[PDB]
Amino acid sequence: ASTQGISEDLYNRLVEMATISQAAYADLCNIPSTIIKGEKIYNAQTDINGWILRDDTSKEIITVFRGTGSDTNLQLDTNYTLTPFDTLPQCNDCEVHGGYYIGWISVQDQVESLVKQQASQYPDYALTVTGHSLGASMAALTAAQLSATYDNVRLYTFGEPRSGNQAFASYMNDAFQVSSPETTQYFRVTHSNDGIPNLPPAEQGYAHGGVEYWSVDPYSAQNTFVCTGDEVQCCEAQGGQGVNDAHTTYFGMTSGACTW
Ligand SMILES: *[C@@H]1O[C@H](CO)[C@@H](O[C@@H]2O[C@H](CO)[C@@H](O[C@@H]3O[C@H](CO)[C@@H](O)[C@H](O[C@H]4O[C@H](CO)[C@@H](O)[C@H](O)[C@@H]4O[C@H]4O[C@H](CO)[C@@H](O)[C@H](O)[C@@H]4O)[C@@H]3O)[C@H](O)[C@H]2NC(C)=O)[C@H](O)[C@H]1NC(C)=O
Repeated sequence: ASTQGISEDLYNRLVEMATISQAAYADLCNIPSTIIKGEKIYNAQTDINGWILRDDTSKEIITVFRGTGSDTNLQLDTNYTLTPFDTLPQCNDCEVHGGYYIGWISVQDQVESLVKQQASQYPDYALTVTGHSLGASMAALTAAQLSATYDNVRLYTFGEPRSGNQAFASYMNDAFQVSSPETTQYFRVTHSNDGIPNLPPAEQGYAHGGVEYWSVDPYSAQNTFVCTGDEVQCCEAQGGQGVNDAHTTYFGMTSGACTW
């Protein structure tokens, strides 16, 4: 099921997180002045790049992951082997994208250490996780893990692949109160005919979770649909193939462009 239009406040929030996600491809160029840039999350073997950030105006600790910026990352993006989410064994029968799992395990210890330190210094701040493309699925896996320790986790993804199986989607839907858009803490943002939310195919055992926020052109609050349930609709009905122009440009911002 679907409805058309979101609040300006929600729209501006999605745009803000899309900006951070797209700036992650260029050392967080031109992000708002209200954000303090913390430690760089990095592993050389997987070439996973991200940052922990803090916004004292919105009272959030933000973890952002860069999507693919190297052939090393591409090797992760294109590994569709499902694997048990063994870092979070309380996620029963949960399996995740095998490449993104390899990325996640390479940075888990650093991510968890940084979040723990910052949350201890700022205990009433929300914990927000975000990213685009590969970074979106890194954000999904990270948010799943964090949700088991912290009660105030929010996830904003852009052009997110199917990150795992239905068990994993269901775990995430429960953890992030996805059953109503009024309560959801998981905003799965899609754009027009972006091909990447169609991959890997559901036929290989993959599923999405979250409430889908489907941005149609010309982008605006009024032209963003809210898509709920597991019927084929919205981005996943458009037949987009792979990395197309819709994938690279969310709310008019192209990955790494730095013209915002
Ligand atoms: C795509 O993603 C998926 C999911 O993330 C990856 O699949 C996992 O891959 C790992 C690594 O191969 C695999 O782990 C093996 O499990 C076996 C048990 O079933 C182990 O026997 C095996 O041990 C060998 O490799 C380890 C190093 O990886 C060594 O520590 C160990 O000593 C063993 O070493 C022998 O074999 C290796 C490999 O032939 C050889 O190099 C050594 O010299 C020695 O002969 C692994 O631990 C998991 O089973 C996979 N999970 C699933 C669900 O399939 C996959 O690897 C990703 N693709 C890429 C390219 O990274």
